[PDB]
Amino acid sequence: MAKVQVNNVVVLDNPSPFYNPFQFEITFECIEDLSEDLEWKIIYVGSAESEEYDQVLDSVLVGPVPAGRHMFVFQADAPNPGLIPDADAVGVTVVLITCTYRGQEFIRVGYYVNNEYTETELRENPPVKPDFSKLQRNILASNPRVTRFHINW
Amino acid sequence: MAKVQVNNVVVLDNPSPFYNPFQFEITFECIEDLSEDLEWKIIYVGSAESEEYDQVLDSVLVGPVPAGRHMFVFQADAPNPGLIPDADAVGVTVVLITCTYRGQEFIRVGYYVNNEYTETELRENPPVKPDFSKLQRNILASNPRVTRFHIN
Amino acid sequence: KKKRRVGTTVHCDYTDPMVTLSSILESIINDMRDLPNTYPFHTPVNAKVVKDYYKIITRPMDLQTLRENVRKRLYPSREEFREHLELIVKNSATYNGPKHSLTQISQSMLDLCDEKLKEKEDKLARLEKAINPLLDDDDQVAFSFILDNIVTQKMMAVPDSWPFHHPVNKKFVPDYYKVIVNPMDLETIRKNISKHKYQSRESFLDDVNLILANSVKYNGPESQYTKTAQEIVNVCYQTLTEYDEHLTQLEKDICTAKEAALEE
Repeated sequence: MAKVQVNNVVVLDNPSPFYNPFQFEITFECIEDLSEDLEWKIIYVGSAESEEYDQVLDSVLVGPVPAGRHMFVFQADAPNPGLIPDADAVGVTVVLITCTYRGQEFIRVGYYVNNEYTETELRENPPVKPDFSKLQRNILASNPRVTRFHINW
Repeated sequence: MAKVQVNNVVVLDNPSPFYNPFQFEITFECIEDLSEDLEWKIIYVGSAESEEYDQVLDSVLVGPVPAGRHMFVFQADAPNPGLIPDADAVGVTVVLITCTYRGQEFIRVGYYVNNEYTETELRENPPVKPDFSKLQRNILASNPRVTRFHIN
Repeated sequence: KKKRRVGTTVHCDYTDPMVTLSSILESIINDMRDLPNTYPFHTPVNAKVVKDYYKIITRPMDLQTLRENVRKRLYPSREEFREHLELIVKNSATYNGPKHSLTQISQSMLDLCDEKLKEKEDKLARLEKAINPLLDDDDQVAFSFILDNIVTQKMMAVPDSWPFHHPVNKKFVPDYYKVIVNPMDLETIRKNISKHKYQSRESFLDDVNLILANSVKYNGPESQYTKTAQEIVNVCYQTLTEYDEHLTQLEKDICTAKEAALEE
């Protein structure tokens, strides 16, 4: 009896300087009007191996909202390098936009993320301590990865 | 309904380097003596994106022009490579020939033009900045878009 | 002024020379697999050894898929092939880095190949002509130039048309591709035009109409997108109508040209 649909995501300002805040142009649809109920979260799963090392970058409480179609941008600051581990800094990582409806997550939106040095000389011989300033976030828009799980509206 | 029909355009110059001027042998006929005179124009279309990048290249004021057949030869110095958007540079665009009378523009003859490098090099890996000295303009062996503006 | 329509009046419909080239390319691939340290690229990249490679590479390419793409006969000319060779250099330059050893050694695996082409000029040119004959026909480039403007400048320029710029995403819209069986849309059109698919309006229009048709099929007649789609399609019709007299001439010439390279 599924109430809300995400229709599209659009990755914005990509690629960019590692520090810029993420931007996603989310597009969703909903059949009945709505009570103060949705819940969008951007996660930085920047540690391929362990979930004790991922930050939620921002929380947004969508609702109340009329029936029909809604598009909106989701601004959110960039993952805090401090809580990001060394060897784990210059490669692919993961972004998530999730959305929740009354306690329930019902749609996970994955994005593999490639953090590289943009500069010509450094990418050859990456320094021991990661210099995020010099880094560069190529989000792989081309190939989003989407999980949509049944809940009970 | 017109006063001056254009009977032939001939390119007498191409294929050519990009810096070389154009040369056209218009061969028009005019069915009535004209008190004023016709202004011909050559308009190069920089970026087919917008008409804020295209440029006039010359202007010749053929007259006072009676009736009869009228063959002339129009020259125009090539466009300034400085004001041609980095993108719309290599490849294909338009060249306009335009006759205006009594200050009314009455004909737009617009040719397709193909700017391409020749030695299969800067061709194969097209350089960041377009390089014009080694760039060849070829005017196309097809039709031109004639737009006879219907007021005179 | 005449009645001047959207539709055209022009209707052409009509040792295989590809196999001489198909061959030559394989004889060109032989040389690549026979060169200092070129094995890394010899096969589809190990998904298991190079663990995250297929996430940093959208379009992968390797001398094997290259063999099999020739035998599947994808490459109509020297050029189409060469480009996929560029793709190797490109692909590696991303994962391994530009100035890096590997990126610099695939460079030759292309440098010998385009220094191979310069010695085989006289019959390559000869061959690919008796393949897609409207090759260096001026009316075809003209025509396509127009079509591509009509898109970028007119179609693509329609208030809320962005959801027709790009393909519908299968992973986002599960059952779009269940209803729509012949997806079309603006980016795809341009590909064709660069690939030079359209030689009259019929072909082109057919692709174009789908934009409105598929949307009726999936969003419905009175839906929002249909109306934007209604729009796109019209800007297009109007412009064809405008250009009818002009296009009609090109279409025809495209035709003679073809019929001509045919019995001669």
